[PDB]
Amino acid sequence: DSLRPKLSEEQQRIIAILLDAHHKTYDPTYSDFCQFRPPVRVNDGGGSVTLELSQLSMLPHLADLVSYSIQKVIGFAKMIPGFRDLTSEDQIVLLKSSAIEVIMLRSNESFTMDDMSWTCGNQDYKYRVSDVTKAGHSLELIEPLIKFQVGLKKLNLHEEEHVLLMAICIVSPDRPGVQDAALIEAIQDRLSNTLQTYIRCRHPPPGSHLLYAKMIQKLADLRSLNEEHSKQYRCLSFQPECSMKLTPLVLEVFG
Ligand SMILES: C=C1/C(=C\C=C2/CCC[C@]3(C)[C@@H]([C@H](C)CCCC(C)(C)O)CC[C@@H]23)C[C@@H](O)[C@H](OCCCC#N)[C@@H]1O
Repeated sequence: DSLRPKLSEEQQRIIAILLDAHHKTYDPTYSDFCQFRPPVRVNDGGGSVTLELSQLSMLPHLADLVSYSIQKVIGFAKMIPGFRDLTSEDQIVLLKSSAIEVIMLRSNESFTMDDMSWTCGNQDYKYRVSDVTKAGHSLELIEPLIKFQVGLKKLNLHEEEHVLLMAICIVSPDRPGVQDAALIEAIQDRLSNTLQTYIRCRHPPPGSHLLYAKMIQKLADLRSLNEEHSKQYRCLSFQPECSMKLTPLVLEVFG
């Protein structure tokens, strides 16, 4: 039965805009990483919550990484068809609430199953579980995060599906504090319809009209990661002098 409408003119334009937005906002050569505060990796095979919190050795580097990435996500979001129709208030509510989620999704591009790390072109910029603990996070966030990255990789998304997924994440009508939920939902539906249509015309075999449900379940998983991150960030923020180690944008988004 399984009908396969072709992508409309407009849906094809939405995909090209999203791909363009992504390519303008994600440098796959990682060439800006030398501009961040440098990574420092203290000795911590233990690897000791007391010590991690005392030093927070990887925090200035990873806060700079995330802060830069939030800036990129803002730029990506402004190019999503319809985002600019939203009030400024709703734009910002959507950005602040999705930031960490979009970062976790876009990080999949540097994540490698070779060794279960985020590898950004060189061993100074390879991030492992241990480097995240050295920024003051705990295994209750990191291990589910890695499971998420693996499950995502194993979907083998086309770049089209990947950018649609990021856009769908940002334009979510159920975020706390949004005012025009209906408009946001309309924007999201246009994107969701484009993704469903895409998978059905363009993603082979296909028996896997399972993929759209799989993608949606990733969005649910990201919600869980987002709350756990928020809880841990709050604990991190109790560490004296933590704020120095962050950035103004990070502080505003998560504080
Ligand atoms: C951030 C990205 C990358 C990796 C992402 C990682 C690996 C390290 C640990 C990180 C940061 C997790 C912790 C829990 C966040 C903690 C945040 C605070 C401390 C504020 O609580 C969440 C995502 C994780 C590299 C890369 O894929 C992109 O990098 C720059 C853009 C790439 C290009 N071009 C992407 O945006």
